[PDB]
Amino acid sequence: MPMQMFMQVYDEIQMFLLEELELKFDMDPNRVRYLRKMMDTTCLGGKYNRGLTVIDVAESLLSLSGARRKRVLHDACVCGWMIEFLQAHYLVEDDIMDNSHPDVTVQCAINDGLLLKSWTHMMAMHFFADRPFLQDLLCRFNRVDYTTAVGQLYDVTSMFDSNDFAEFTLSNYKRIVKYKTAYYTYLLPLVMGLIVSEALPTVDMGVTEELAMLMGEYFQVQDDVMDCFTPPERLGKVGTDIQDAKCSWLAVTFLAKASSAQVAEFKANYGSGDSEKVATVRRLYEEADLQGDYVAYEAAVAEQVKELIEKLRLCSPGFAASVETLWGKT
Amino acid sequence: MPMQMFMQVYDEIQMFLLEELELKFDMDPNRVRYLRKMMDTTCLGGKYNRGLTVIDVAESLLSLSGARRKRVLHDACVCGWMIEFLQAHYLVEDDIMDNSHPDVTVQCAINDGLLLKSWTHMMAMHFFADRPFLQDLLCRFNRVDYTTAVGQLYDVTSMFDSNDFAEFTLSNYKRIVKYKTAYYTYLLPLVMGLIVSEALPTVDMGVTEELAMLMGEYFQVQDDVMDCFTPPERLGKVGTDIQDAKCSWLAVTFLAKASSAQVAEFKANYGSGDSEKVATVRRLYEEADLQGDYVAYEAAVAEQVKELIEKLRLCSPGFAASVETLWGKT
Ligand code: NA
Ligand code: NA
Repeated sequence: MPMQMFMQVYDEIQMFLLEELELKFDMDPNRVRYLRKMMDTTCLGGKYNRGLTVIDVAESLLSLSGARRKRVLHDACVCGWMIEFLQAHYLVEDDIMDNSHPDVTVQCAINDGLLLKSWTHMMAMHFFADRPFLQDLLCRFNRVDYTTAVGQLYDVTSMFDSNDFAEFTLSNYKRIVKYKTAYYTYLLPLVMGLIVSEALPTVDMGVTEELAMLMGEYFQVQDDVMDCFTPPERLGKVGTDIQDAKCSWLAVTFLAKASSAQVAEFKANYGSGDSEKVATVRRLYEEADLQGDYVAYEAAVAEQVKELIEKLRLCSPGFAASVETLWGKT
Repeated sequence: MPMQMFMQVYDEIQMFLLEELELKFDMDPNRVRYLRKMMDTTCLGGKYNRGLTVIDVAESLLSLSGARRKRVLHDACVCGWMIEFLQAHYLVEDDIMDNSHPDVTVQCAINDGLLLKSWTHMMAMHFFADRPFLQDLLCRFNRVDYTTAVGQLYDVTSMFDSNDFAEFTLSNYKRIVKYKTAYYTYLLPLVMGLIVSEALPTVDMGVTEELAMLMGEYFQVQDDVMDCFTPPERLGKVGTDIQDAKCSWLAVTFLAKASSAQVAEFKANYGSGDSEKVATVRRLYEEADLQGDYVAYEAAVAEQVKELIEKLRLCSPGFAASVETLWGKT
């Protein structure tokens, strides 16, 4: 029922957006169909974990506070699609960076990026035009989107000096994860589920914010290890962090426990496309027992997670229910 | 006094934004300075016509409706910087399209584009946190930004079929100008000057919208002709519309009055980098007396402009004052 509902509201949002273009923005049918396909292609086909989390939070809060039900849930669905569309926007932006007379496909990818983000505003202004929370929703949403762009800057410049391994530390790794991933993937759906459920000021936000960061950290450490050690046809992509000299959990953990000569061997081989240099890096990570340390690190985070939901439940018990479901996904 | 005031508020907005990053988003000094320079580089150095227009409207409405003065004017200044930053955002987006291992400059240009847009939200949420109009301001602003991205799509795809000269018509040329340029360059500063001056529901918006479109059309026709006929060191750039096969005023006007063989000669030579093909196009435009028709066309638009402000003044006389100043710039 959650997914079947989420997908129906998608059709509803899509038809409003495309009818709006045709009726209020003078769009020809050829371009409407082109945008219907681009929307389908960029917004559909993931797991919808961010979007469904809004619904899950919402349903858990109408069970522990008729017509308010179906409206809060519909609101929840539109909120989840705002996050999915924002996610679509970020993935188009990432594609432009690596994909490369006016190049009309790059022009259209830029244009797609702008439209996907504006669509989050358009669907909110329409479907929440009459809700008292529209303005708070907008600001919290805009602020989390800013946070993400700030975290993208931290990430993309982690190996340089904005006009290098000094920023390859664990606290900075956590800064990158917090801003680039945790705020919009974990905190934002939780917060939107509370906004549409009217229950915003009823929760310890500090513990909530703390839990979102920790879950994103757990998720990203596993992600970093799989990028390096899960082979492509099992990972789903070609893992590229070593070539791209990412500030990954493996890299910052290796630097803390490597010998001087090893660090020199790591520094000489990192950030290179050459297959033996990447293999040398994997060899070093292996010999440092990083996949051993991976298990322990996640365990400790899980304990902080498995224990931090309980504070949250002392004053907001239904919230804590969905936060555990979100955590079970991670 | 307007510009001296506009520039002071810039310093005020910049320091809030950069202190916010340092204090609330964990930013290191090296990156703060990097972003201070990027902001300076992208937002400063134009003519500030959009931004000052907000001030001009505001001052004209406190003269025909002490403490409300200096606050409405400050609000006006922040509104003008929102539009200048949005303009900065669009120019970075355009640069990415033509400017072209992870390419860190293209990554940073994408990132710059996102930050410039988020900054318009951040400065509004801060400086207007307590104004009753924040939510209306946001929505009208978001909607005009959507309009612009819709007009960019119209523009970039005017010579193809989104998955060709049929869309080279005058009504479609006006659609492109309306969405891509007029709404954010002419209508948006007028509307924001009214919002901060509380005078929104006091004006005939239809005549206002009609005037903004017409002024943008006037401005863009002149722009199109200069792109083709003003030599570079006098224009400021290398005019490129013929190579880029733009749906320009010259092109759609030439197609209406060319002979069959000429249209074939135009169609064979348009959208090419080769210098003689571009010269052949300029030769055709010349022999069709397009710079003759240019003068008459602008004259007729000017008459529609020079006459449409008067309707507006019958019910909103102070508004009409600034609209004439904006028109005098064009
Ligand atoms: Na998701
Ligand atoms: Na301007």
